[PDB]
Amino acid sequence: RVTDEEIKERLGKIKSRIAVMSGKGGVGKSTVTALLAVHYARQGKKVGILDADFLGPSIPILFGLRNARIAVSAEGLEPVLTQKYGIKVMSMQFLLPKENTPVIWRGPLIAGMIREFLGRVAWGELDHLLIDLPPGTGDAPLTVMQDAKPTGVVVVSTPQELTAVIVEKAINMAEETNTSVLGLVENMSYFVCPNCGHKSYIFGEGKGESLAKKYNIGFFTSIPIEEELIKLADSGRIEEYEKDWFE
Amino acid sequence: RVTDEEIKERLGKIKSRIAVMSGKGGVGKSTVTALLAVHYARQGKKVGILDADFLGPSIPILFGLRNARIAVSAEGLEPVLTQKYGIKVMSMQFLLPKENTPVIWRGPLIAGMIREFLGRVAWGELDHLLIDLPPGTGDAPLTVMQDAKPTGVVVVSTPQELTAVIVEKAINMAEETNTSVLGLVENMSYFVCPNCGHKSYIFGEGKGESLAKKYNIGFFTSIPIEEELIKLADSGRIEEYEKDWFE
Ligand SMILES: [Zn+2]
Repeated sequence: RVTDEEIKERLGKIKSRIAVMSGKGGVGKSTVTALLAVHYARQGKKVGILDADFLGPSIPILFGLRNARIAVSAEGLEPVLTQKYGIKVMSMQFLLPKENTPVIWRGPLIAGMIREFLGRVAWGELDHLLIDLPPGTGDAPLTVMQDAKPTGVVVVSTPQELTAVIVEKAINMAEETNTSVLGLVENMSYFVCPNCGHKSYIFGEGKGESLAKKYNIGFFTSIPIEEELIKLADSGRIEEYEKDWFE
Repeated sequence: RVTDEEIKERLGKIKSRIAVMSGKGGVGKSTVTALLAVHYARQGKKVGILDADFLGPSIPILFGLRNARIAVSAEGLEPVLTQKYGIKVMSMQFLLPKENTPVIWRGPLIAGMIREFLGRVAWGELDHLLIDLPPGTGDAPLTVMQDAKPTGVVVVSTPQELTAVIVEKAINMAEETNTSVLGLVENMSYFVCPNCGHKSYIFGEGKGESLAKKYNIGFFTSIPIEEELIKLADSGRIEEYEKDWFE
């Protein structure tokens, strides 16, 4: 039911709309979206995250949102605040609160909701809204990126699913939506040993910095492989992760 | 068109029909299937692998089968021999040989083919036939496992996607097809540093040996994380991998 003029009126209140994408794999996409959100929240900024990933609700898992209940006020759908930084969150998972396990939704029962979440949710005047797009460069992340009309785009890949085609493909999509790639994050680019500190490229060297230099992306960072990170992300305590790779 | 009496007549010629499965992820399932096949081939046994994974043709990638061409003789569909051990291989990918990139097929256009590959392919008197099932414990791997009527089942998981439910679920499926779980392989259970040799459980400790002890699985092995393995598997040279974790 929601219309463009309604979505535009809502989103306009948001100063920054950063969409996060990745190749078909999408490995680390969501975790990177939370880490980014936590980066800004910890800076004293008002952060909000929208879940648009058809393939399982990662975000609500990373933040341990088991409560997952949707409420509605005069301003619209009420987002669930994160337990530690009060980051606003909206996910498909919240539609069935009494479910203790993640449930994959249908196909068309997503495209519409994402639009309704973009315009009928009370995000408020938060200055940063991260949209966790569904993995891949297909039409799924294209429609979401269009309705969201981001103010910037961030690409998340790995030493294996990171090529100049995935990036150029993201460079096109960014223009096909009056936006642009602002950053590139290479996930699990390497592993630093906790005993002697030696570096190992388990998945190989992603050479993510080269591509960031090729198309001169304004920002680039390589997050490493860490027993802790993975351990916290799975137990839904990413907010407790005491490391900031975006700084 | 193929019928049960035709599939049974073919498979009967095969002494061992080992089906390989895993949780929704299926991470390492295929690579483990090749490593196993290479284990037997290197032992001087006649090995054959059937590709039944709806989600991308891993096997033909692991063995670098770019040629990927299907031929037909008086005995039926001719399998493609591996470049080094002459392991017979049949995959959906071989239907479109002139394609230099893997293409994901539809849904119903798979269930039928797998049956046709099980009975109209010239496997011969090979004593080991490994079926690479599609990931998960859903109906997809159920129908394949029924037509294949394996003589044994192997479960492949990781320190995160390895639970007593996935295994018990595999214990049921095995009985629902007059078969049984013969082994359990834990993939990427740990990483051994090449500098000081210290062990790290990046994805956590899978405790795969505990489960193998719980339901007393006859076989269990933990394959580690290795820069080489991954590097060879991606470049389609798993046959050159000089390590045998099944012994
Ligand atoms: Zn070390």
